[PDB]
Amino acid sequence: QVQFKLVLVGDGGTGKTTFVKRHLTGEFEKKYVATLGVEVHPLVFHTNRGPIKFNVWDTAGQEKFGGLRDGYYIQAQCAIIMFDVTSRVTYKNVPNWHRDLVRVCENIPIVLCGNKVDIKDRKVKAKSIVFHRKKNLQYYDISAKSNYNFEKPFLWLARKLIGDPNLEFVAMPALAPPEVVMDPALAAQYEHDLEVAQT
Ligand SMILES: Nc1nc2c(ncn2[C@@H]2O[C@H](COP(=O)(O)OP(=O)(O)O)[C@@H](O)[C@H]2O)c(=O)[nH]1
Ligand SMILES: [Mg+2]
Repeated sequence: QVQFKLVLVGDGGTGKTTFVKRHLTGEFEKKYVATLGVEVHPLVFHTNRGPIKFNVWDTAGQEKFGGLRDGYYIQAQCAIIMFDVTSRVTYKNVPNWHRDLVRVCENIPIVLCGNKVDIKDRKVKAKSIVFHRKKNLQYYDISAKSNYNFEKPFLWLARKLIGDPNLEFVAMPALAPPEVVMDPALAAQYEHDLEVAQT
């Protein structure tokens, strides 16, 4: 089976667990790891070159005691660093999560995700999101609760992991029905703000 360990890191409360739980089978088939304080979610996606499985390591909350232990990271093949777009301090900590990540795994492909963009009073805007630009990463706005851009980080990762740019997902995974509707107005504005920042 084509399988990658994906570690999901970032400040406590950014919505890392809410995000991974959108993938319904991934939540139903998760495996708790005694030693490590971790739940590992098998997120399978179906691409035009066959199935791929992201084994997502979600923390049990230990990041809310200080940077989790070293074994959580080892043998990761890819990563998502999350922050919260309504809390600047979580954005300020990205370089730290990245430092730890690169300290234990080297140059694994890494997607940066700004979460909770369904929330109207957004604090960390496209213009201020520059970290991915310097450290060679991919950035996406997401809203875990509305499934907004859910597939994007995993499509970009699959593209990088497999070595292929035209790779598509042939079918969407079954996702938790949205708990908020992502405001189409807000989506358009954000997409416009990103395109502008990027030029
Ligand atoms: N509005 C909004 N709230 C969210 C989103 N994702 C998570 N949350 C809320 O943020 C809080 C922290 O979520 P959690 O998944 O436990 O974060 P973690 O500590 O990084 O695992 C919870 O109250 C979630 O309901 C989102 O996309 N939008
Ligand atoms: Mg969590």
